[PDB]
Amino acid sequence: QNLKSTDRAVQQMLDKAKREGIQTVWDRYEAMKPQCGFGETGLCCRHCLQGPCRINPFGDEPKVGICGATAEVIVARGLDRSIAAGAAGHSGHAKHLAHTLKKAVQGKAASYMIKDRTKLHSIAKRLGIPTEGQKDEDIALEVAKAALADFHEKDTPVLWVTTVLPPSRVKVLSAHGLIPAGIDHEIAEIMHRTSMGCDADAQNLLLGGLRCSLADLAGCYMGTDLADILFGTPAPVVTESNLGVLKADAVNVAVHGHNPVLSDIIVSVSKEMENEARAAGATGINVVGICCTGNEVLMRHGIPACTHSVSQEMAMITGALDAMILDYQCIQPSVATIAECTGTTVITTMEMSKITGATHVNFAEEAAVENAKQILRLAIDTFKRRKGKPVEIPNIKTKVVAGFSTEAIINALSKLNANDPLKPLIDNVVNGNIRGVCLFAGCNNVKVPQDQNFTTIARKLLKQNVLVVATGCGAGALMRHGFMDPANVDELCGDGLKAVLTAIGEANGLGGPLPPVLHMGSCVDNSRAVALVAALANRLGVDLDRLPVVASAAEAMHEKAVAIGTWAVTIGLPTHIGVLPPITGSLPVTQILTSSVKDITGGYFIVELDPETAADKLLAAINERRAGLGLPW
Amino acid sequence: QNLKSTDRAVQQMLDKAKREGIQTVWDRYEAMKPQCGFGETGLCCRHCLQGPCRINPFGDEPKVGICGATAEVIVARGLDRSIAAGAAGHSGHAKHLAHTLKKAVQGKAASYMIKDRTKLHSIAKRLGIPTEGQKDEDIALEVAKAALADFHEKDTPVLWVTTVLPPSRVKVLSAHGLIPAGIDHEIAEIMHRTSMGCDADAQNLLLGGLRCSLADLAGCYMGTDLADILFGTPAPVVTESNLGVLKADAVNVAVHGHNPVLSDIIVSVSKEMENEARAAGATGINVVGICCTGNEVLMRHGIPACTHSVSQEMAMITGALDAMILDYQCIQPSVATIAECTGTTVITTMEMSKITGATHVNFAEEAAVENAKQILRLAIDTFKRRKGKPVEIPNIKTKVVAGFSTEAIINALSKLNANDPLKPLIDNVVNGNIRGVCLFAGCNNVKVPQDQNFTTIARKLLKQNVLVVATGCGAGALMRHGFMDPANVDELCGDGLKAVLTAIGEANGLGGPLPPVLHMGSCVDNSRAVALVAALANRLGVDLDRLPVVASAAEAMHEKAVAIGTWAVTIGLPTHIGVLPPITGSLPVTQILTSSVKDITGGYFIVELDPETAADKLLAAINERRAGLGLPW
Ligand code: SF4
Ligand code: SF4
Ligand code: FES
Ligand code: FES
Ligand SMILES: [Fe+3]
Ligand SMILES: [Fe+3]
Repeated sequence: QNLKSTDRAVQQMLDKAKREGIQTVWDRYEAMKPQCGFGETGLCCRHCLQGPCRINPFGDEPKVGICGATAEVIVARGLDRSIAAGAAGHSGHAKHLAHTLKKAVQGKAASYMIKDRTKLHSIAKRLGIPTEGQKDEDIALEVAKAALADFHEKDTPVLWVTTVLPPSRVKVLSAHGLIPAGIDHEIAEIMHRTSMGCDADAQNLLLGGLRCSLADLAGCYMGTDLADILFGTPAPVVTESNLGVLKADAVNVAVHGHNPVLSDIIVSVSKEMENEARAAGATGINVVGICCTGNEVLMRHGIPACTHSVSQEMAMITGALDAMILDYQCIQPSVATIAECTGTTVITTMEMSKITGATHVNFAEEAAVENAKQILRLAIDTFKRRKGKPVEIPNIKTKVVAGFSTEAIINALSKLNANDPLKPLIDNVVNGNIRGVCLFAGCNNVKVPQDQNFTTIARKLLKQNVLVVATGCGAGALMRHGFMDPANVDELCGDGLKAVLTAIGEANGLGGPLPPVLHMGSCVDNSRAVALVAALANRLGVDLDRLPVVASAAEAMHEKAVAIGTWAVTIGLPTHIGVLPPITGSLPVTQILTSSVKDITGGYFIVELDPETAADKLLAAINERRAGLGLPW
Repeated sequence: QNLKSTDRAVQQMLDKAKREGIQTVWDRYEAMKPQCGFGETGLCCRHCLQGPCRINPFGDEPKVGICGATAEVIVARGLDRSIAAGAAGHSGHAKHLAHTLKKAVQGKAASYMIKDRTKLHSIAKRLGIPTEGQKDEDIALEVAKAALADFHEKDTPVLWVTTVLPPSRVKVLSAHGLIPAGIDHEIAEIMHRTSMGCDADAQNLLLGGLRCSLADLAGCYMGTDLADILFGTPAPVVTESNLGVLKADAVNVAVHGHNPVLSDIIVSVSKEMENEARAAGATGINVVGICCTGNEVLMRHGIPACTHSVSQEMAMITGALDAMILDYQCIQPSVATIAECTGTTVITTMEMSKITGATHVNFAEEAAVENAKQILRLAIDTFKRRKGKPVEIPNIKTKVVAGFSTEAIINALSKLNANDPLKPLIDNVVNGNIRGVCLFAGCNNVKVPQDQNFTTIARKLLKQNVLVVATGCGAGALMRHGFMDPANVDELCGDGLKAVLTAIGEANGLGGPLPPVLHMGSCVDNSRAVALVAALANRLGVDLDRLPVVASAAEAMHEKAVAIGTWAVTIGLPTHIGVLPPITGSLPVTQILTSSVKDITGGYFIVELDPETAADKLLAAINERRAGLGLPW
């Protein structure tokens, strides 16, 4: 089971699933082998009813699609649709939050409120919305209206792109036609241009994809901004992760999916229902996180993370998961059938994300508290049904320090330099104590032994003094292996990085260092890394493609991760992907994405499946940036 | 070559292409056989980087996707994405026109103007925009703003759905949650809900698809409305079709693609350049149509149609096509390589639709006339390059009577009953002279011998007194085989239908009948058929699912045709599709689309690849509706 996952708790539950005959994601993967090579390489098109069309990677016919579409066109169109799909998921997430904020300040959803007034005013200022002499509710109404306006064409471009990157970066992007006109406008344009008999030039198609990736960035940044207004900006917090956070004697409730509009209320309501849970024989309600919505409540409330991504089914195999509360994205639909075996009540809540065989409880922001109590009462009932049933919770957990929003990072640094908080970080990049920065992002993928790329790459980079930040299920992988526990700084970190983490921590009164990896939040919170990198660029007077900053989607899976990787390239970063995207069937497309895009945006993809080699390539990219700034490396 | 196309002119050019070694769409199809059965049946998913996933239609594993997605989910998600892609193509088309109208009345594009003031005021009235005491330019600005507003969420639903169907139909759709909130909003929601780990319930997915299909309907109806304002509402016109409309001694210029914003200006400018063409040794500029934009200029100006859809490459094989002017959609990208063999200058004009190897001339509405002259001068240069080169134009053409907008049909009927124009049509349905109405729509498809389904089905229905209307490349197929020539009424039409066509024609002063099939225009102009059917429903006080009206996408190909077929079902029509959509791998999905959707919308798909059988099934559907109204059949 070590071929399947490097997580020991997951290995234990894989053994239980095997002896119980419960099929898992790894079993479904094995049954799919060998996978179709046309799809793997990108050389398949089903964009019209003359297909399916395929192209042999090598050899004889077929060499071209029925309509004449070349390998270049087919590969680029498929990639563009993935970017648009990722942007759409983030469109749905951010748009949800914008509607929630609007309703809240219109008096239509009293369970929600302006929790971070400071962030509200700073967003309004960034967007040009006047605040002096205005009621907070009116400022927030204007912010929500501005958010919704960025989904369509108007007399301004998407402000959640143009106001969040430095002017010089916006100028480079505008010169290449890459600034999005509206989030849903670009998604639709992608679907149009990639439909049969439309765009058929690889460079033109890929430029469209870069522009749609910025629409995805806008949705991410909008999601983070709105969630911080509504639920609070994260600050440092200490919690735990892995399956050992489940408690046999409690009602265990997992929040899984994406949006804090749902998971944040579940957290607060669960506290008010503790007595009702005790009357049912439990110690209380133990809310635990899966995937991004788990990250959201971990960052803001210290809710412990149960598991992530590929291993999500294993939480159910323990026998102790009384409910799994879902909204949308990254939920394996197998959970609905596994629940019949394990006793778990799987509950969907969003109209556009149902699963056959799961119970559906419409969640309306307007009735959030009452909907949450209905959901949690189903969980309590389920806990009662397992009275006296043995459970197998692996007694395995790590300590996790998290909550490093960009505001929190700036505040931590300000303890070393109050009025120039970014300077201590830059000073230590210059003197070599920090070699550079690497953002780990994205998913696990069943093709890769779970977490193996993230931990292998992270270990090499940390020993070379790289400051490592992480989001999403990359943060999940690193947290579940101790990379967010400051007790592991000595073992993991190079001397220079240890010195800096220690200096910052001691200045924040910790008597100890910051953790080896800084958790910057959920996948939309990749936007927080953008805010940090843009702030550094602005402080230095250079563009992002001159900074020693890289990204790694080391085990990528979802269309959202392709979108994120593409905007990382578009804003100027060397961006590693540790699984093969469906591009290898076209050398011209691969050459654009890994090489000639450098001349457009300064960023580029690094496709590398071997993690030791990927680490060397990321270090080379960092050191090339250092040399470009005239620094030793 | 009779296995390839039933069009004799196409057969002749296929022989020429063969002896010249020029590969065609039919050759590329042969090279693709056998096509992938997983894709054919819909049992393939590439929505994340764990794939490609496939499911065996029958037998052993794989039985389920890696994430747990069932065959039902995989099939429904693939279908939904096709609907969204079709809606997007129509979003791009209608949105283009909305921006053109706005610019025109803001003084930013003087080549464009309000040509149909009557239609402008009637659209404004339908939308609730006040006209009394208002300048036309201001009414048009408000109409264009309303069009653009329907792309996103607002305090009203999509008005180009809710104001174009009868209230009772809107009520049925609203009761099932099917009214779209915004055109691009629904496209994005589809891409979100079908992404990995989101919607995983076939019924829920398919309801989303029906709603997105209404977003497609809105884009179609918006496109027709705006094009009629800008370029005039069609009225009856007489022209010709097939390759014999090319003229060896003229500069032959094909307009190909979709939007009249481009093709309409080319038509007018070409007239002003006749002398400049004569100086180059030509008789003039002979503009001819391919595909929908050809239909647009045929309907409004009587421009002859050269060819359509699958046989588009054959226009170039003649050696006489000096230019092919493209905008977007349904253009085989092979045209760019064939042009090097044939001498044709292929010219793209839209930023989001380029083809490697073609010349690109940006077309800006703001400079339309100057851009058109640049394009036409490239064509003149090309004509000069072929001085003394022999050409092979098949001397094959048909006579085509067309221009039957819904306004024109109502006007024709009003000659029999001035103040109740629909009543003569209803009277003849009741007395059996008209059995029912069938709309032929959509593409040719290389899998089907070109035109064979359209003509086989049409012949049977016409002999059974069905009133036949047609759009797009269904109109193209029927026109190229004489179905729009009134001289063929005696041969093709049953006695009752002949009587009605004759009575209407004689009342319109023709001394002869209307043609056997009424050409209602381009693919967006399927919306004209909706207007006619809705007007009949309103006049009768019944919903559309009680009327003896059916549709047939007899040779469907494009994602747009899937979208159209789906909204035909959603508005209440029995809808035949003559090629297999990728649904057969899920019996539950097939059963919803062909049977249980009847209980939701009253419409349903009829999947039938044998055209004689399809005709019998369409007649049965018509006659079942007649029986439901208490009529003999
Ligand atoms: S769009 Fe072209 S390559 Fe794709 S399925 Fe249709 S004919 Fe084949
Ligand atoms: S979404 Fe599910 S079925 Fe589709 S490729 Fe990914 S794992 Fe396979
Ligand atoms: S041929 Fe396998 S993905 Fe299409
Ligand atoms: S396996 Fe052939 S279409 Fe995917
Ligand atoms: Fe996520
Ligand atoms: Fe068309």
